[PDB]
Amino acid sequence: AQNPNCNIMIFHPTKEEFNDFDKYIAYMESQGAHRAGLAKIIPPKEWKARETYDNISEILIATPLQQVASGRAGVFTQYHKKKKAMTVGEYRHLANSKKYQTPPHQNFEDLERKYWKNRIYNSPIYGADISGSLFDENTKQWNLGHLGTIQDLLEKECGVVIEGVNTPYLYFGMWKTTFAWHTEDMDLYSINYLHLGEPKTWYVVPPEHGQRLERLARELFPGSSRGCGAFLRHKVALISPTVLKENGIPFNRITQEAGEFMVTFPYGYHAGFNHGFNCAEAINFATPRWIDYGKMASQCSCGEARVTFSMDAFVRILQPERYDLWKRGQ
Ligand SMILES: Cn1nn[nH+]c1CC(=O)N[NH3+]
Ligand code: NI
Ligand code: NI
Ligand SMILES: [Zn+2]
Repeated sequence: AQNPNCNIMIFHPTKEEFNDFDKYIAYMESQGAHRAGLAKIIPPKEWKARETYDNISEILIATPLQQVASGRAGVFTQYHKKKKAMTVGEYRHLANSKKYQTPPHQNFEDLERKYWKNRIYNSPIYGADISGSLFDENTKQWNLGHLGTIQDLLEKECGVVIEGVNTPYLYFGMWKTTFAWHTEDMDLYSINYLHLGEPKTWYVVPPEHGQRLERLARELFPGSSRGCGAFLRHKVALISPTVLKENGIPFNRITQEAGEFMVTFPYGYHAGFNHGFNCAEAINFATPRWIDYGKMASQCSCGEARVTFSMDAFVRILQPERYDLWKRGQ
């Protein structure tokens, strides 16, 4: 078996290898990459996502979200408070202000220490789930707006045509903005490209051990667990690496820098934080190997995690017994 310790693998495709997206994901899996839950892909030196980022300041962030924490430093939840609209240029200036800017630090380890020590005491603002793309139309390789759609994958694999679409999203981050522990909707894959700015640190549990994280989360967030059998789908819970280690949860960590892709694999729980002002683009995707994960994916039906109407068909087709109850959630 490849990659038995479930380490995060890093890939360096050549420009020839970067032509066929699906073929390369399959190659990474052949080497055991999915066992970690997460992989890093560094693009060939000849590739570029777009010519410059000099003209992105007028993009609007319609609903910036202030991420307010409750709990303790290593075990906390966050809720999102809506703020007034601001442009990307306005947001950048805010992220760089004295109130929000990254503190002085020695290296990524020292900043990680400061994140986990002090996160709960601040409420950073972030731009999320902004439909759009910053890839140039003429970037032909690994353009996140041009990948096979999940609908088309389901049709190709299972024979039925369904409604829905699958487009990318933009994320604007600042120091301490946080992504809570979760898997993707329907336990899909994700791909994430860090366009511009400061890094993003990631934490990931191997898919084979996801239920260990779930069990710990039910112990650490008992009221939430009583409220919903799939509360992690609410995307509000954080557990620090120190608490994970104390509890024996297998995980790994890695820092993504601008110009790098990260791929999350089905049922790979992940969480993380931004080092400073940055912009990422992400989209969910499927492969044939996903179908079995989508059939088994847990669902939130308490109401709290509402999602894409594109997800309706996936539940309807892959999980017909659950459909009725889930549809009520939405
Ligand atoms: C969103 N996003 N963009 N880059 N990284 C992320 C975090 C994530 O949860 N991806 N699935
Ligand atoms: Ni396009
Ligand atoms: Ni994710
Ligand atoms: Zn729920």
